[PDB]
Amino acid sequence: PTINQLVRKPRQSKIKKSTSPALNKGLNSFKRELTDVNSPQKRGVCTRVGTMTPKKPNSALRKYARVRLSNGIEVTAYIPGIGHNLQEHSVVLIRGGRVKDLPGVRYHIVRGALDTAGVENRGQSRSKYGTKKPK
Amino acid sequence: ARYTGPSWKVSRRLGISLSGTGKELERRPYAPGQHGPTQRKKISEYGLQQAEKQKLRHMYGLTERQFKNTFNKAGKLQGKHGENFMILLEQRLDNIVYRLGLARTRRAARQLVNHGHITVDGKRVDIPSYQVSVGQVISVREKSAKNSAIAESLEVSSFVPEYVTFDAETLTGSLNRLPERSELAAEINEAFIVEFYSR
Amino acid sequence: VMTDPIADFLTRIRNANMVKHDKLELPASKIKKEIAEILKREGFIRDVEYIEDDNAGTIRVFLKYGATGERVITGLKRISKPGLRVYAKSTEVPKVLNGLGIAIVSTSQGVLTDKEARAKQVGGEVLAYVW
Amino acid sequence: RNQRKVYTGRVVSDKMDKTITVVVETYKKHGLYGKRVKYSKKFKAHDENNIAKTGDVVRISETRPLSATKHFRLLEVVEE
Amino acid sequence: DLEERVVTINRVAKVVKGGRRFRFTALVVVGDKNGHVGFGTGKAQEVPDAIRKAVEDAKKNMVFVPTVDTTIPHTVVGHFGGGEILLKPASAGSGVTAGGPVRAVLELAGVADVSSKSLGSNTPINMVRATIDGIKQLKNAEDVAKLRGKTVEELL
Amino acid sequence: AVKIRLKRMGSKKKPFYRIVVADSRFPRDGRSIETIGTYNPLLDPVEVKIDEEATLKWMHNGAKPSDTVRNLLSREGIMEKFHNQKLG
RNA sequence: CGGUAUCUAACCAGAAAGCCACGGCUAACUACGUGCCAGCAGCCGCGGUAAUACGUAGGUGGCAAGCGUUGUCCGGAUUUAUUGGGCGUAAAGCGCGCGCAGGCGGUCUUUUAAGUCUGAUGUGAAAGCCCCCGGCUUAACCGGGGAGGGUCAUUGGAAACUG
RNA sequence: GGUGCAUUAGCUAGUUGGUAGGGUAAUGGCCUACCAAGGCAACGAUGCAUAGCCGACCUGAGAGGGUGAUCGGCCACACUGG
Ligand SMILES: [Mg+2]
Ligand SMILES: [Mg+2]
Ligand SMILES: [Mg+2]
Ligand SMILES: [Mg+2]
Ligand SMILES: [Mg+2]
Ligand SMILES: [Mg+2]
Ligand SMILES: [Mg+2]
Ligand SMILES: [Mg+2]
Ligand SMILES: [Mg+2]
Ligand SMILES: [Mg+2]
Repeated sequence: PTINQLVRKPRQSKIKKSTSPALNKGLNSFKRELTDVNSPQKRGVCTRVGTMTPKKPNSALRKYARVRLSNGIEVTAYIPGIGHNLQEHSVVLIRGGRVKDLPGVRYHIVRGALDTAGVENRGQSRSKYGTKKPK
Repeated sequence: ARYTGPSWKVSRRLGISLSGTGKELERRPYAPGQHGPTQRKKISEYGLQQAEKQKLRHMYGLTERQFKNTFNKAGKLQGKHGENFMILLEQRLDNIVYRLGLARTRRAARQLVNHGHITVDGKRVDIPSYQVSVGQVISVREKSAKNSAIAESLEVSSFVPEYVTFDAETLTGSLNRLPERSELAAEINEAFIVEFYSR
Repeated sequence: VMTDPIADFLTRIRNANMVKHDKLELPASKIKKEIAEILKREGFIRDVEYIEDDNAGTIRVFLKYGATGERVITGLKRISKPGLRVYAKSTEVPKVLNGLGIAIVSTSQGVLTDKEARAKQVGGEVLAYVW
Repeated sequence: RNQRKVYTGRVVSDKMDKTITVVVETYKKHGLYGKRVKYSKKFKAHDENNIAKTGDVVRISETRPLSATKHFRLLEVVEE
Repeated sequence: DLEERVVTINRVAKVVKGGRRFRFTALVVVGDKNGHVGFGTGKAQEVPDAIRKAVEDAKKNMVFVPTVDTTIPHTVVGHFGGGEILLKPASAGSGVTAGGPVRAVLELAGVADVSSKSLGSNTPINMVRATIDGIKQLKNAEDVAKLRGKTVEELL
Repeated sequence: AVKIRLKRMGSKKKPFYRIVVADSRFPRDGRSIETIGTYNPLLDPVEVKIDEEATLKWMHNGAKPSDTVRNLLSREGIMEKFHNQKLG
């Protein structure tokens, strides 16, 4: 566009969007409003657990969960590691990171921070899955 | 020192004669590990300019975090960016101890200084990172002058570099003039280092 | 010459350069005069002649080629366009092709190439690049 | 002594009593593309005798505040 | 007295009436450090024999580059195909700053300091074409003086 | 009520002061009218530098120095001079 | 603060290393267990009984009192393109005219100096980035000196180009 | 001189100017009585939403883009309103 056609209306860039929208909200219990902050993790409580089937072409069975966050939003998260000890209505710590296979789930539970215990028998790559040093 | 591991793997994996010549690559020059004695794979250019970055800091055995800081400090110095960083990194008093022969190796010189065995201009200095400038004096503090190791390490005395002056009668030394790259080891290129950090 | 008779003038040189022509003529003006004389001072033009006419006269320009069929004027670019005028301060007059090229400046003391405008410490509108 | 700022401009209206509004149209390099854009803001002056007429060119000077907005006084009617 | 270096090896295939048949195409660039460089293409059924056929092509497209003060004289842009690359001189000792297959021609040519940037497409066959086009517009100081009837001092 | 005073700069347990003029109401190291000189108490023969001309015109304008600053000028030999212009 | 900094003298290698990764991007490979299960995943995608991609073990690579994961911002992104993009077929020329405001405007001469360029004066605090020296056993840090930073103001000049 | 929204087009009635007087440290519709009907806005008035401002900090080759914590200057507030 010519310069004059560029001074009547300027160039406005795009607006890139967040990929983890439930980790950048906040609830003010006094006024009942959704604050706009940022936060690496949020605490939540479980509503229902279980398993889901992966999308094509993968054909395993994956352990998922549905959690109600501190800001009152209910979403679905993924349980990593080999097995879990997650009963219904337990406090968990959630974090970002999607999984390609399962369609709906976007968040990703931390292992070892809360009710979720450390994965059993991890000899390497142990900083994740939260298991102490086998002294 | 700072890396307290076996002294030969790093020298031969690196494809050079680290810390002198031929002591560690004399026999079984295959690269370390279960493999390495099998075959060599053509190194991608990223490997070319990374391993040769390793051929510098591994030569002096200093942790990386200050390899930047010396490199960054060397950038402000006028001249050629790659060459000066080699020059400045040669001014550490470990070399100035190792070059004079007061220590058999480099890592011994670091262990020598850290226990405060030397004094620059007659004052004790405790750290290997001090850089010495032209016209300074390096003595041995006249405390452990009769220790067997130091006199023994002066017996080899392969070839004292031109750009330093020394005598064992009074155990003194100095830096006559700024070295000139060629006077260094300079067996490695310097351009493949500057490229790596200008990524 | 609808809007810019200097932008047109540069183009008329470049078009006839591409096809390896030798002579070209075009209507004359006071500003077109010395801009055609400057190019003679650096050999970019073999020579220039003026013609008197009834309306305003024309100017005939003899374009120059080096032997072995190599062109001499390899391009032209305009900077002060009528839609967007540009002015350059004394210290910020650029050098074209690290001094191999030439730029034209209409300083306060007549049209001048920046070889001496920087030497005379003046600035003004920047007319064109030649390289 | 120190002098107040003195401007020029063109008369725009006189429907207000004993005061006139004059525009001062000047150029200004744009923010980013560097294109001169006609920028014009209009002040309010003072006329003791209402001599100045619409469409005239004058020179006005800053002064003490005199009304809610009136803070310039006329110096001379440059032309009609 | 040249120092050929390989750039990319593809694996192309054409479909026949019974199935598919594969062949290998390799791009190599050849030069000596003086300033003479060239590039060539090849195609064969076996990769070791694809490279050898490629070099003999490249030895026919030698080109020269001006190297005043161990650096290109002035900035220039090469604009072949969908790939555009600009080259501009660097300060002494900086080193060659270039993409993947555009430093390859520069290292072989024998230039020590130069900057660059590949503003066009990223197909390696078109980067080498653009760069070779880039250097044609690159002139020594005296050649310009010969054409314009001047000498060196007034130009610089 | 402009008073000559000091201004604490430097690392902990290594003070380095400035001879600076200021209004009495403003903070210790906040706004200041004009800097005069430094004063280093680390070295045994103290390091003192002052304008010795600008302060003279300030004192004729009504600045009363601080207790320790008053000692610095005397040991500097410049308080005696101010005793010699007031007779004029 | 505080018998804090520091110095001196005696004793013992003894009391002091972990985290991530190893198919490509990307530096770094084998054996066993499992067999579209358990599982990994930043993208390509790995697993259906001979896995350099799952789990463990040996070895190697990276970095180091730290190493990884998540979150926010800039870059690569010429992916809002003034410097620095386009519209036949890839998204992109309104269905087409008459036209207000606006934007731009053939050749020459004289004049004005709003734009334009330039000289001087004042001012743009201190700390901060940069540069030059000096102090902390070195560095971090801390000092002194300068430079820059304005579509800044007053005043004097130039008249080629725009008005 | 420095923010978005036009899926936000008109706003203002002490308003805009004038004659006297009142009130303050001071000029002033700051206020009063009277006179006239003006003043602002597509060069974004009005309304809505968001936000303390700057020296500076992070990034970038540069132009630019994001932020205004600690340190310094200016402003506003002190449980909410007068
Ligand atoms: Mg450290
Ligand atoms: Mg006056
Ligand atoms: Mg594995
Ligand atoms: Mg961009
Ligand atoms: Mg179609
Ligand atoms: Mg289409
Ligand atoms: Mg049409
Ligand atoms: Mg300052
Ligand atoms: Mg607020
Ligand atoms: Mg960029």
